Amino acid sequence: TQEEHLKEIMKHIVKIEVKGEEA
Amino acid sequence: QSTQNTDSQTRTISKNTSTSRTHTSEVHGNAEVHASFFDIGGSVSAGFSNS
Repeated sequence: TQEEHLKEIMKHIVKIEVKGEEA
Repeated sequence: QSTQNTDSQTRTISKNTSTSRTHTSEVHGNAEVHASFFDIGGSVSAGFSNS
């Protein structure tokens, strides 16, 4: 599960982006 | 000499209508520099919006 934990830390290393509306 | 007095009552009933048509273009840019304890990233983005 060490590889899975490394993948989780890599995922944390980033932003889920933002929700922007240009209507 | 002469003096004149005048009264006037006006009722104006008016109609109006309209249409409009808008055509919108848009070109977005972006750059990004991320830094952590041991993780550094950079990102370049560009956007093309018609409307």
